Amino acid sequence: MVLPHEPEFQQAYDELVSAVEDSTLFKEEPQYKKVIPVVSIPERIIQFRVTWENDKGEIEVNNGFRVQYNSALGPYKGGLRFHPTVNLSILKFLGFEQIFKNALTGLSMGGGKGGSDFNPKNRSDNEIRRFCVSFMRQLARYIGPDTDVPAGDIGVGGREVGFLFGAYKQMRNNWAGVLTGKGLTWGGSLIRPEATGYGCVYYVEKMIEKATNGKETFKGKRVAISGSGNVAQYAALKVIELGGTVVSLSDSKGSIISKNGITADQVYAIAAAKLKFKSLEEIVADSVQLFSGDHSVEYLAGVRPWTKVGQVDVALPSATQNEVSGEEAKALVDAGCKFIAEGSNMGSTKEAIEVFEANRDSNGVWYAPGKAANCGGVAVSGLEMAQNSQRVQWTNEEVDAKLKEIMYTCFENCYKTAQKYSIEKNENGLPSLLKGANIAGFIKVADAMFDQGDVF
Amino acid sequence: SHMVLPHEPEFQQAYDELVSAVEDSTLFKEEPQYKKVIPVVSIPERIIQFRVTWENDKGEIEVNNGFRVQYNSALGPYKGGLRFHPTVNLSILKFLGFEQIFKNALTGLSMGGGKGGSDFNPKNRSDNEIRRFCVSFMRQLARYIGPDTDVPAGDIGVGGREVGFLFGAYKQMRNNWAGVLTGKGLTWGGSLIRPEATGYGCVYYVEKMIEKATNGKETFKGKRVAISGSGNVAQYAALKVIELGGTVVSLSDSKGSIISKNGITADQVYAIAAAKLKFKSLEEIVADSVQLFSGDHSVEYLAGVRPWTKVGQVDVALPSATQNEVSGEEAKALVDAGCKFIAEGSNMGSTKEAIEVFEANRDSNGVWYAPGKAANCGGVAVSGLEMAQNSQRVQWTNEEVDAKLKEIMYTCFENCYKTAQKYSGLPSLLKGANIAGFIKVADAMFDQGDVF
Amino acid sequence: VLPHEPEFQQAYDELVSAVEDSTLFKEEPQYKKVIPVVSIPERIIQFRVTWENDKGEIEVNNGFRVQYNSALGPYKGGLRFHPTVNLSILKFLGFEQIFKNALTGLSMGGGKGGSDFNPKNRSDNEIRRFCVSFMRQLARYIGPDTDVPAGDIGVGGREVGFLFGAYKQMRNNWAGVLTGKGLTWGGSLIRPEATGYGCVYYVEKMIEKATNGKETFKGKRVAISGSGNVAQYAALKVIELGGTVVSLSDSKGSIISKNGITADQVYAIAAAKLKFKSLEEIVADSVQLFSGDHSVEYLAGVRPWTKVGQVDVALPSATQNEVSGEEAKALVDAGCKFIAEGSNMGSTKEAIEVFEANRDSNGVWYAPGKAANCGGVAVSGLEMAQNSQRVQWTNEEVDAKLKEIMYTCFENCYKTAQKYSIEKNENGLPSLLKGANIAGFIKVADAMFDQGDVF
Amino acid sequence: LPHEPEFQQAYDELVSAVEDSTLFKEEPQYKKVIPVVSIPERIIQFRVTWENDKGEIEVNNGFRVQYNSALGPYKGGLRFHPTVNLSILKFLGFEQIFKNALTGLSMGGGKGGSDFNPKNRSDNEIRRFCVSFMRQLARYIGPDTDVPAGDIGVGGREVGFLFGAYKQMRNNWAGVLTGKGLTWGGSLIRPEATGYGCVYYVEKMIEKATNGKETFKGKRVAISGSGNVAQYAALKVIELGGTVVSLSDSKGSIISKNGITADQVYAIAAAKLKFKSLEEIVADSVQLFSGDHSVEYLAGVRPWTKVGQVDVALPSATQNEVSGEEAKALVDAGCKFIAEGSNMGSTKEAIEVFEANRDSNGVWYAPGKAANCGGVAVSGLEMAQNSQRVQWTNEEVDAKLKEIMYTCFENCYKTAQKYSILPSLLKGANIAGFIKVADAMFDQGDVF
Ligand SMILES: NC(=O)C1=CN([C@@H]2O[C@H](COP(=O)(O)OP(=O)(O)OC[C@H]3O[C@@H](n4cnc5c(N)ncnc54)[C@H](OP(=O)(O)O)[C@@H]3O)[C@@H](O)[C@H]2O)C=CC1
Ligand SMILES: NC(=O)C1=CN([C@@H]2O[C@H](COP(=O)(O)OP(=O)(O)OC[C@H]3O[C@@H](n4cnc5c(N)ncnc54)[C@H](OP(=O)(O)O)[C@@H]3O)[C@@H](O)[C@H]2O)C=CC1
Ligand SMILES: NC(=O)C1=CN([C@@H]2O[C@H](COP(=O)(O)OP(=O)(O)OC[C@H]3O[C@@H](n4cnc5c(N)ncnc54)[C@H](OP(=O)(O)O)[C@@H]3O)[C@@H](O)[C@H]2O)C=CC1
Ligand SMILES: NC(=O)C1=CN([C@@H]2O[C@H](COP(=O)(O)OP(=O)(O)OC[C@H]3O[C@@H](n4cnc5c(N)ncnc54)[C@H](OP(=O)(O)O)[C@@H]3O)[C@@H](O)[C@H]2O)C=CC1
Ligand SMILES: O=C(O)CCC(=O)C(=O)O
Ligand SMILES: O=C(O)CCC(=O)C(=O)O
Ligand SMILES: O=C(O)CCC(=O)C(=O)O
Ligand SMILES: O=C(O)CCC(=O)C(=O)O
Repeated sequence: MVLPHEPEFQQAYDELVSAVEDSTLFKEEPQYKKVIPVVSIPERIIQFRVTWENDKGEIEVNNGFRVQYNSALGPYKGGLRFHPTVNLSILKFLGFEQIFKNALTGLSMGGGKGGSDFNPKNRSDNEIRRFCVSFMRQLARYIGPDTDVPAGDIGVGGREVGFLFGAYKQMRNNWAGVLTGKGLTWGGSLIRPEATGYGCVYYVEKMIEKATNGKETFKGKRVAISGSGNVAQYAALKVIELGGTVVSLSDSKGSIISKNGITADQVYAIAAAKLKFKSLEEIVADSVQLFSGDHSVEYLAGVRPWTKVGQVDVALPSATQNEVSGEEAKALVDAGCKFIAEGSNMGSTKEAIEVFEANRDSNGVWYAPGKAANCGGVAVSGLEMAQNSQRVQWTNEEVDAKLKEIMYTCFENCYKTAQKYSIEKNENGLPSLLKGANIAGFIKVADAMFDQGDVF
Repeated sequence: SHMVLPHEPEFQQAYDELVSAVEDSTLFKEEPQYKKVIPVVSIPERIIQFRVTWENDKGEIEVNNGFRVQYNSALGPYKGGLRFHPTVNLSILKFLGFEQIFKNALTGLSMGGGKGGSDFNPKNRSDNEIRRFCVSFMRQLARYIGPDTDVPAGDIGVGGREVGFLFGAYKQMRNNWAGVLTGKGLTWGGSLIRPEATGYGCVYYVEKMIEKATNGKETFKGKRVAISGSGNVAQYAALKVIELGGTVVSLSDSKGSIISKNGITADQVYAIAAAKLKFKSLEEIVADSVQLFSGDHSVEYLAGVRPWTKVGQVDVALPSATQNEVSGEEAKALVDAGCKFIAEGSNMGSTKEAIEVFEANRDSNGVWYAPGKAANCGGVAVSGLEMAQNSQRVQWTNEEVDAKLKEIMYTCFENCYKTAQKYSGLPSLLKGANIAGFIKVADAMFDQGDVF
Repeated sequence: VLPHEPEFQQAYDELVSAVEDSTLFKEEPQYKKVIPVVSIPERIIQFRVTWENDKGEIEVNNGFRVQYNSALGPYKGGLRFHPTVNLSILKFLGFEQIFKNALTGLSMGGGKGGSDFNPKNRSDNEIRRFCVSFMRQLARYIGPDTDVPAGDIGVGGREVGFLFGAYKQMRNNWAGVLTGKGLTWGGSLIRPEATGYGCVYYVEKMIEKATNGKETFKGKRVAISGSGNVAQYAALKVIELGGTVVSLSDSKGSIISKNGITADQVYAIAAAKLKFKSLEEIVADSVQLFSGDHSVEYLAGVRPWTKVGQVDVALPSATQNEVSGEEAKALVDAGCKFIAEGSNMGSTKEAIEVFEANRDSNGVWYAPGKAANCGGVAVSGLEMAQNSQRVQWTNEEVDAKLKEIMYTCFENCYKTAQKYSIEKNENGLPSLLKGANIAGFIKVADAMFDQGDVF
Repeated sequence: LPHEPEFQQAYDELVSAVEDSTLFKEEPQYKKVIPVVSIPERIIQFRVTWENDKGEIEVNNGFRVQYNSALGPYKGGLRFHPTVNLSILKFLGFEQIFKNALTGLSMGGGKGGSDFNPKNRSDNEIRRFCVSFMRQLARYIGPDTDVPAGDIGVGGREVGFLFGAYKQMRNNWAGVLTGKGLTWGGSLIRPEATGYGCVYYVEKMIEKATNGKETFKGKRVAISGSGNVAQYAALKVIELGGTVVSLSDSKGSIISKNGITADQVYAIAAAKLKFKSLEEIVADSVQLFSGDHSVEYLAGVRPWTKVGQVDVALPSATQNEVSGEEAKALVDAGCKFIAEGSNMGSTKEAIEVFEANRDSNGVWYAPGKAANCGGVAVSGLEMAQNSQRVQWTNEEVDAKLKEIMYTCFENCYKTAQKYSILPSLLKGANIAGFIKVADAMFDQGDVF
């Protein structure tokens, strides 16, 4: 009646809260009970009209948001999303996620997220540029390299980051790390494109190693991936590089499934075309030869790939929120899936997580939440901030190694934390990475909040 | 693409009222360019939400949500009050700021549209808790306001005490002394008619309404006036009605109404004001002052009831409490009781149904409704006069501010009347106010490139 | 351990004892909470001021700005360039300024600043370099809505001009950041005369109330100390009103006459003091003006109070602690019935004790500086109003506003002293000291409570 | 000028160290510097209004002295103690200028604090005060302007409350303060920094004085105070094989002969966090301070005279905590090495005694601005980590601290020798810092 209905935010909130209460944490230190109703209310939200001009010279209006959620661990850090579904609820769920994700990267980065209900698809680069300019001119006053460092997300990539950076510099007359994901010649980092997907696959590497005592790797594993964006493209490429077989990709209109695995050239063509806002249907149509040989793929319109891949070992939802239903989760378990890790933010529904966790101690089915598995993107963003602040640019190998080490440490932190605060430690079984990640992030943020007087 | 925007019923009510007043006129046909403005002006230029953390008297941590909606800055810096009330959310404050744009436009002063507040509840709370909350609030807010950017003021739950605490917090954070807020204390930049402003202005507007409706043959002399609420607006509306020879037949608050038949007296309003400063109920106020409410000026307290149906024959109604406090049925009850003049002291005091009833009785039973964005604009007008006094480094006399308020209210009535007639018995002041304010704001937005 | 600050403690004790010896804390005890808050300045700024003299050598001085209280408005106060300047003196001055400004009825906070830099007998080039250095250290912390300084001892129109230029060069803004500005770049017309004219207007109202309009300044002997802006224009107003100015003084000696100092003598003193001349040197340089029927006796190293015989009015207009208890007794014995400070805290506690002890018996009426000399800051506030309105008022308009401000101040002192007196003598003069202190304190304290500065 | 005895003490010490040398004769331009550098660039005093747990209004004085910024942004701690006044903070900031100069880092001089007393006060009252203080102060500091830190009465808890207040007012997350928590931008050796650095400096002192024939091995070391400086100086002395014969606090001293143990220091630290006296801590943990490692508590007395034969003395408590009589008592007790963990720990009389016995009895005195510069050095290393957006390992920071302290020792020795007439480490440190700061002031046009 008073508070507005914000279901996605409430979903993320409930996931974290139920992970924290279902543990020994409040018993061992009840002071943490004070923290939940404070950290969950954002330090600041900024909504603004974004007025711009389309190619016909008509006036267009969209809503722009920047949610600066938590700054205990550092300046606000988070991506920007341009998608017609964007509202305060979605951005609140994303920023709440981001707080504890950033806590898991071990770098000094606060939580935030922003975007607009602007729809960039099938739009000219001129219209995108005008909207980014107007948007950043509305936002510039409230961000800065020590205050709030946005980046990309759905609908926001290198092109959009470039337009935004230029607009910011024209308004504020500063050249600094006000954004991450910048171009390599004007302050970018080398592994930032690959970061999220590579990090997800590294995290699943460590998962597999722990689950099989080093007896299995990504070697010969069937991997079902959703989405076809930055996360999905580079997760697929790393799975291919590590000897797995990528059996699926998807987008907003359908899925593509193969049985022998998607090839790297196919991912490259998909990436190039997705830059041009092509559907997977249109790309399998445009490159008939490339998607028809021994590496042919079947395009299934209107369907998510989880049920359409048969036996599968690993599942990497890498598209959007709530893209794995309870039904799809049960189907994955029945199809032999033993590793599910979100490259997307809150990719799994509450029901999917219930299924995965209920199959954990019995079928060895191991689920890792996005705030742990996909934190490589913000991790390498923070590394870009480090390079910018140091006025240096690191090599490919240096950033990749730091990314690998950050992902592995995050896995170990999830595992050991889940063990430390488990109510009944079922030995010969796998501890909850969900609970582990949520509790580790919460403890770090809450300790810092106490220290700084944000809670008492 | 579906159901993205959050549910904001109060904002949509204000929006629909203004839009339907603008569409049902010759305005879009005579100049269709105005059609471009509705979807731009209706999206606020800027909104700021912030956590307000404070400490209660036990040393416990309390958390509330704070908002400042800076809606439109075409005609001047953002101008609007602050509301501390447990119902506060983005929707209510958006409706209030959207209203405020065109209200401020009707005052003829250079004032943009805005509004703010928090779901903090000050009722029965110590002045220490109020002070701590105001400090935390203003510390989160100051960075975004200024005497040339955004000049907040009071509203429900925010009066002189809260404005003072907020001003102190602002001065400590920003190290400047200026008209960053209106409704300030007289010794540190306030104006003399600002407390009285809203109710006095409502009564002045209804003065001009009655004069036009009766060709100067009737005044407030001997009129039965039903007022709701017992706050700043209602108190001073009642006092002005008394001074003008009317009989105030009712007041109310969140728990019940009080009704009289000889009229409420000025001493009764003074006692109610003093007691409401300490968060007393009207029930408790008639209990605590038995002598004052029992003679020929006795009052009956009706718990849980609004005064509209409980007053018998009534000539004028001044809802001066909150939004949506006059139902369609209560509007019919007023019409049946002979009510011919209705002017909102509160913001959006009438439901859409009540406005439909009054307008449907306009040409036939001569029932004349005036919306809040016209009638209660005296408060923000005298706020702007406070801003002018601050900018000039002067303080005006009682009569100077009272006269400027009077002329602004009368000019507002004349503008509503002429505009209602120009784009169409008694003309609809609802349409008049909405269209006049809309035209002024939209011309300024066109001139400044906010719309093209 | 608190540092020794005698001048500040003097002003503090004066105000505190005026408020305690009244019905005030009985009528509203909440005010007791305000004394230990308001008496600690909101902010103090100390800074090194490095400059270059005419030989091209580096000189170093201390610069201060004490921003004491901002409840009633932005910090308002003058700047003093004098070698005795330290934090203690400026704290007393800014503390004074709080309640003085409160009495002017304008929106003005309390503050004061300056430097131990000594401008006497120094070239205009050295003064310009020092003003530039000083204002560049200070500008970051002042502004037309934050802190509006002006002149004082050692700082006049020339120094205000250099300061305004340096500020405009650093901050790139043209606004009322200072008062006492030149007429062509944002100044006001009565500001030079303001303090002395207002002091004499206050004594006008004093005489009127004390004698039921039967006496005026007509035919009164008036002893003035000092020879600066306050003293010059107080003397000119006394002359214009038909009185006889029997003395002036400076840091080296006094000048005494028996027919009264003339306006032309005052003009010459002003012109020569602009060039840092002593009274000895000015009576030597203009022998023609100081030798006829208007001859003058120069007494080196002496204050004029004991050296004038019978005198009716005394206007100390030079510096702090310039009337000792002995000089107060001498003035009482010489028949003085009106004493009003043109300088800030001109009288020692002993002198005030003498005057107050003779109030109800000999009708001897003392008015403190925070009431009597508030005309200067009042017209400075009017300069701020003119700048804010982008208008400049006529001579007569500002002079009239000054007169009404001074009269309002006297009436407030009188009525406030009577309202809260525990002397309760039907007959007798009420304490203007207590009146001014209590009225100013009440206004400032109410504002502090409203704004949450005290709770 | 107002009476400022502590500032004048520090000023006179530095000036007499510089004048009693060949410096002004070799290059007389330095004569212009003393009356400039000794006047602080800027001082900010402000009322700090706060609210106690009873809801009553409390008022205190807050100061920030930004003394000299030639070598970098102002760097200095914050002291909450009822004795705080402008004189004390001026003495500390004047010291800090040349201390920072000796650390070889880009750090100006400054110091601040309040007469607020944190003793026996609830964490809520401390948080409210820190909030009021930092909200009054933030406008004048910044990661490139003035980076405060802790001192007496201000530790990790207070640094946390202050950092929160600053971030809430200025909306920036950066290295505006040092001594921050490890999880929000802190450094790994910062707690240990000052005492560890003092002990490393005395390592090099002993080494130079005996040509490497002696170390801290088997030496009697008398420590005063029981705060951060004293705690970690004691821990480093223990780790290096010395015997800690004493500690002290504001109420009395504790003395033993078998050496203070690490567990005892840990308990003292935990209890001092709750504002317990040494009397109360030896009472509350009788087992830990009465067994084979028992300790004798002498109330109201400084430990220097109550420890018998002693080799090293580390005053680690406050200013003017070693009198001339106590200096003679230490010399007679066989002390040959004295290094101040506190700022201006020794009185003029104690320093005169030590220097007068230097060339004859080989007693070596090192001033605090050289010996205790490890704390501000690791503060600067925290600043470097923040600016780089990195956090270093324990070993990395410990090694950088060690090398900085050793470099400072060599600079003291070499500079004392270059301009003299065992060399005086006092004059060495003072002259090295003065030369660096003065050259920088000349270059930037602060002196001409
Ligand atoms: N980019 C980064 O660095 C980071 C991204 N993430 C998370 O990964 C997920 C995707 O990121 P990213 O690769 O950058 O996004 P992209 O814009 O690169 O692509 C997103 C993919 O998801 C699909 N998709 C988008 N919207 C919907 C929808 N409403 N319903 C169904 N499918 C949809 C898109 O299909 P189509 O192309 O047809 O529109 C596209 O295939 C998000 O949850 C994001 O927050 C997490 C960490 C960092
Ligand atoms: N103050 C001003 O200058 C201006 C005010 N207004 C409008 O006037 C109306 C009230 O103004 P104001 O006098 O300042 O407010 P006040 O706080 O002084 O009092 C408001 C009155 O309305 C009653 N009331 C408040 N909320 C509710 C509710 N949710 N349900 C039922 N009754 C309620 C209150 O009852 P109770 O005392 O029991 O809480 C109180 O009597 C608002 O619509 C405001 O926006 C318009 C122009 C300017
Ligand atoms: N100027 C203004 O607008 C205001 C001034 N006042 C107060 O009035 C007094 C003087 O003001 P103003 O006329 O403008 O100042 P000026 O600089 O114009 O002159 C001050 C006069 O007092 C003499 N004098 C100054 N200091 C001392 C001293 N320490 N000991 C002895 N004699 C001294 C000077 O003598 P000489 O120069 O010949 O050596 C000079 O004649 C001060 O107390 C000031 O605070 C109050 C209100 C406003
Ligand atoms: N902290 C740092 O990094 C650095 C510190 N220093 C200097 O070291 C000294 C202490 O620092 P720190 O350890 O952090 O402070 P702490 O507040 O942690 O403790 C200081 C110790 O000295 C005692 N003490 C404090 N004041 C007095 C006094 N007036 N008279 C006698 N004994 C007293 C205290 O006793 P009790 O607890 O009972 O009050 C406590 O045992 C200061 O002079 C400081 O300037 C120098 C370089 C850096
Ligand atoms: O790079 C960042 O700022 C965060 C990346 C991102 O979009 C996320 O973690 O959700
Ligand atoms: O600005 C003011 O005077 C209060 C504004 C307000 O709430 C109104 O006019 O309805
Ligand atoms: O003009 C001002 O700002 C103050 C004038 C002055 O010198 C004083 O009142 O002390
Ligand atoms: O460590 C710091 O940064 C402040 C300096 C200090 O406390 C000291 O060395 O005395």
